[PDB]
Amino acid sequence: SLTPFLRLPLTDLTGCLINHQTYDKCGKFEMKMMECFEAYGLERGKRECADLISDFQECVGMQKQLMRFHAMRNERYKQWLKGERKGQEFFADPPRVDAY
Amino acid sequence: MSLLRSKYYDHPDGEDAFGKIVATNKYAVSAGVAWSMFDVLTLSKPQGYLPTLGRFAYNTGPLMGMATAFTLTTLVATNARGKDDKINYLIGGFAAGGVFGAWKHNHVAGLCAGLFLGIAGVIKKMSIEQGWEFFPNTPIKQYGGLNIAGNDWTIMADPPKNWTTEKP
Amino acid sequence: EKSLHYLYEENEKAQIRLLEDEVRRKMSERNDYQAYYYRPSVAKYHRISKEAADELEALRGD
Amino acid sequence: MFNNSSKILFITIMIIGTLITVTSNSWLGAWMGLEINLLSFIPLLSDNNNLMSTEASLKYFLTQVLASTVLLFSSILLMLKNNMNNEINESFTSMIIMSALLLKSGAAPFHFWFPNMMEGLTWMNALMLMTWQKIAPLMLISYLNIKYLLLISVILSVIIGAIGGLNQTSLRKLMAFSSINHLGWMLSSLMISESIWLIYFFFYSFLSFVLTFMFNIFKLFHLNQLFSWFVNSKILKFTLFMNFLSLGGLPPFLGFLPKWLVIQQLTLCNQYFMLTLMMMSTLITLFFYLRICYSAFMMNYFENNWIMKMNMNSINYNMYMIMTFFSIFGLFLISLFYFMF
Amino acid sequence: MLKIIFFLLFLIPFCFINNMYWMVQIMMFFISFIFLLMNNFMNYWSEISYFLGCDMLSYGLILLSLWICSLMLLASEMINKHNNYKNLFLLNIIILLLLLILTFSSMSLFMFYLFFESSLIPTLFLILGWGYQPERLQAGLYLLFYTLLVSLPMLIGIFYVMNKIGSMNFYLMNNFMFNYDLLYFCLLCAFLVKMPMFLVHLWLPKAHVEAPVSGSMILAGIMLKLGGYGMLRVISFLQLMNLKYSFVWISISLVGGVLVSLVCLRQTDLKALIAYSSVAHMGIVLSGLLTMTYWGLCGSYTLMIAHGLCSSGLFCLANVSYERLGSRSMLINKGLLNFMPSMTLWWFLLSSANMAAPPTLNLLGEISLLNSIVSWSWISMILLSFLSFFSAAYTLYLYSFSQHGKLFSGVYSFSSGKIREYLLMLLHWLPLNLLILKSESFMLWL
Amino acid sequence: CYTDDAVCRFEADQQFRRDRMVDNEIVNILRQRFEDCTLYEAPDHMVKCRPLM
Amino acid sequence: SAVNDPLELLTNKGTHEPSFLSPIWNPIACGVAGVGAAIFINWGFRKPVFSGIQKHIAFGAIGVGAGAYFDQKRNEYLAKRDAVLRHYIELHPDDFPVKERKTYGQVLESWVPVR
Ligand SMILES: CCCCCCCCCCCCCC
Repeated sequence: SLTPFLRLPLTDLTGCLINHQTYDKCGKFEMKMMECFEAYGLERGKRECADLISDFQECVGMQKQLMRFHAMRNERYKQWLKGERKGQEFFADPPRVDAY
Repeated sequence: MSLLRSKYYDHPDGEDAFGKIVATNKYAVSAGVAWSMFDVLTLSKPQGYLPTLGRFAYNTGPLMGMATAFTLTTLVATNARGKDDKINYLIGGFAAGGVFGAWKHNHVAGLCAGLFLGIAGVIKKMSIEQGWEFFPNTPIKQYGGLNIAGNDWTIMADPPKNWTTEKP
Repeated sequence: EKSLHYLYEENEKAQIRLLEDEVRRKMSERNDYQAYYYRPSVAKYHRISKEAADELEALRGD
Repeated sequence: MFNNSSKILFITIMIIGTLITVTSNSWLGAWMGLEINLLSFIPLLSDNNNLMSTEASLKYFLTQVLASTVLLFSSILLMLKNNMNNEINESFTSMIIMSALLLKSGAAPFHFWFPNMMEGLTWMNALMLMTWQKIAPLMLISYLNIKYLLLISVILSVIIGAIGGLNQTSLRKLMAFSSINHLGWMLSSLMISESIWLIYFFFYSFLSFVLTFMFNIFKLFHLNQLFSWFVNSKILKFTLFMNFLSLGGLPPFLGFLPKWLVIQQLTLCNQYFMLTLMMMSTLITLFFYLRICYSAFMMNYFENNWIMKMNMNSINYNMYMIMTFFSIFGLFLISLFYFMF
Repeated sequence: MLKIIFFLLFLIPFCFINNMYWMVQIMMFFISFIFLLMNNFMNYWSEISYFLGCDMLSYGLILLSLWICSLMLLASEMINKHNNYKNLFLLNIIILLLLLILTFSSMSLFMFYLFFESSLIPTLFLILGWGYQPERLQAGLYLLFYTLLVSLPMLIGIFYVMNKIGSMNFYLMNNFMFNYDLLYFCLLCAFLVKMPMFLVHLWLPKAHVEAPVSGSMILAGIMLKLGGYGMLRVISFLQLMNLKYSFVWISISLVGGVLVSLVCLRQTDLKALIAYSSVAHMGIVLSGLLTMTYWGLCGSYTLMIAHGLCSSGLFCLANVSYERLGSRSMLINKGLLNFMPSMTLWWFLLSSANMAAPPTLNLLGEISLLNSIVSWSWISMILLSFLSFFSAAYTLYLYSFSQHGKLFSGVYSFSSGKIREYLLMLLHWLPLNLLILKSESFMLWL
Repeated sequence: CYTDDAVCRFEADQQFRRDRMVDNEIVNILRQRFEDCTLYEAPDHMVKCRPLM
Repeated sequence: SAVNDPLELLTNKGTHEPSFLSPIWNPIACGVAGVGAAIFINWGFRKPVFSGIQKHIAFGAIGVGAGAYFDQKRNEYLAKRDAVLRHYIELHPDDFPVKERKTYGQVLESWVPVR
């Protein structure tokens, strides 16, 4: 997170505006990152919390998961265009709707 | 990852030619396109599709002439004598001033600009051989005065933290 | 001897100024101390919102 | 402020919105504080008996609304890519945030609204525009560690704000171009030390706040109104015009001190070339300061004959002469200060 | 130097009391008397109290500045009779005297820089307020901008030296030495413009012709000596870069002073010819400084003090004849011996002092500054002989054409010489002939 | 003397200056001895003043 | 001292006696500034300079009180600054080590001769 410059009582309302602590799956990870952002600081936290920043980033931004999914989808269509994948067996078996 | 993504000082001076031409013309392209973008809308509006590109070429192409003439003059002066020094950059600045004089049809501008760009060249050569940097990364960056931790004035109470300095 | 005393005072002031220049350079290089170059970030508001969401779980119902 | 208590209410919501902006730990709270500040500053600067004040308010509105929407756009993009409030490594969306902040602050090359709008104002709203409305965008620039874009803004601001102020003989546009030139010294201090920026801003606002009072009381909207300005003693006009040499950075006045602390902190942080570029800039600023100083330094003028007595407010001229003393003999307080250690 | 500074600080409220102009002059001459009795200074820094102290160099410079400012009040009587803001003029003189004492009593270089830039403001006030021509605005702007354009990067040099050494004290900075070209150019170009080199002189005749005598004397007698005293402080730790880059400044400052001396032969203005005369002799001073010999520094300081005295004395004569003849030139002021015969004695006694006058301190400064230039190289002999020959060619043309020949036959009746003017001319000449008996206080600063 | 010490560089510089002064009137006194040899041996200074030279 | 220890360099032993103007200069300068400000107010309103001495006395008292208070705040600020510098030196002794003092008898610098 950022820092309050010349901080006053007026930042107490602003500080709780957008955060992941309210019933989100990622917020505990965010909380851990905030823990070292309270310990190391905002400037040492950019270097000594590279593991905790990236876990929160690909937990709420879902960058690596969506790149993985788009690599899984593009390879199947690439195999269909190259002729290795038959058009009848192009898609696999669907999941149950009660699953997930 | 191409020949366009090259710098002027990626090689020693006089060793490489085309990368230096591409780099110095790239700064010439950036300066000319920026000045012509703040030119053709703001003062002397061309009011046409073709005179706008004409003003773009007028503000861009002589800067390519400056860059190419300075780099070729520095390359010739480096390949002529064994030693590399400052007056190669001085005569390259005079060649760029002569290009300015050919642009503006005024010899006096060509000389004065040659003297100014030669002074700029010898100062840049002093920078590259003495090791100091024109715009270095800032070593000392004050984010506040003393007691930046001690002037937290907030009315809400702090909940107890989840981190300790104590070793387990 | 007044020149000797003033030279001793100015030489010690120059030495302390050089020492504090190296101390400030090493402090701003690594952001180690809380005083000068520390940009403070607090996890107070995240803990406040998580605590408020924890009290709001008890008040859900009818 | 003047003639209404609702203007005091607008000043109160102005202070509230700016202090909401600068204390925000998120870009969205800073953005809504800028919305509150814009809401507060539209009604001051609007007057239906002035045909150009409404046009100045429209120019301010269009410039701030365009700059606030780009600021929210790149803030949302920063939250989209790097999901915290800041960015670990600098990228282009930080440059878009900095550019949208530079349009609010009035720095070059996004400076063009600022002296073109200052012709439509009074002097008190000019002082609120070029001092307090530069609190919120300049303090938000401090969160961004960008060197090339800030350096380009510094060089362009000190080049243009010195060169551009030579042509105008109107005092409002000249003082706006002076505020553009002093903005470059603030932005040059913004990437070495935030405290040194605060000190340069406080002393620049002090010198602005004492030079506004000489123009607000006597209604000096032009350069030759200074030459026709009547004083009961020419030594008093000689002393009152020393604040322009203070704002030009000439020692031993007070305004040498913030420029000097910026130069000292820049040389400690190993910047020398843009400091030398700002040496040549402030000579031109001192040059168009001296055309005002022609009106008091020659000690005798061919003056208009009909006016015989000068008139001033009580409390405004009482508060003016406290600070004119400290804008001349302010370097005797160099031992009292303890911020710079 | 706290007693002198507090003496002038409580001499400040005499400006606001009316009819006290000559009282301020009397007490400033009393300051000069006390400062004559304060001489005990040697090589190092003595009488140290709250960052203030002096060596023999700074003692002579403060004594010269005090003598020039007291004479300047004696010189400026047209302020008193016309009541042309005499209180503001007195306050400007006393504040500028405080600033010049404070920039000469500086133990660290940054007080020298700070009060050196502070001293530009009352001189600019004197130019813009107490001149007589419409080109006052061209004069003070040239002075202010030619000083400031080169004195602003020297602040960056000062902070570069401070970070490297950590202090600005002149003895602690003597130990170190630097091999940076741009640091040398910053620490030299401000003094190279402030005391006029031939390529950068321009501001000097514009500032001198326009300026009032109380304003031309502080530009001729002192405030070119700031640009010599600055090099006397700075060249101690930049000896290697000075040996790298002296020859261009010695060549420029020796060709100028011949070209400058040929300029004065082809000029008709009386105040402009002394203005270019300040360039030629401090061309010798500038040539002798950048040769780091012991005789060069000693004779340079001697010619600074003595040339300041004789140039201020020569600018005293150019305002006596100006206020009687309405406007000064060679053509109007031709042959003033038949008008003022007793003024002609001081005219020759101070115009001869501008060249080599035999028992004066100008010759003793010149005879030892030629020693360093001759010992530096033998090529410099050709352009020194022409320099001194053309120097006494022009400075004898001043007295020669202004004080001999037929009258103008178009002038009106003016007042004769007074007791004030002869006393003013005496205190510029007899210090030039009386300090040679103890010239070691004006030779040996080391 | 040490590198950072300035209280002892002042004393060493002052005794260096004083020794330079002392040697200056050593050479000056020897020159006056040669000149007094030249005046006192007015027709025969080519023999008596050669060792003093 | 054969070594230049930063702990021994920074620790105030007490051999530096403060000057006569050291506790008194800021209140008298701020009082002179307040008296001059009231004089400047009376001059600009075309009053006599010493007409209203109530303003002179009030401005002088405000100046002396503000000078004493901010001089005390300055003294605690400088004490905390040197405490911060000392604690940072003891926190990282590897980056600020004990250096051996090296005399001129072991150093060959390049002298610069003129000729
Ligand atoms: C006009 C005179 C103002 C000063 C009066 C004396 C003030 C003395 C210093 C303040 C008290 C210090 C106590 C330690």
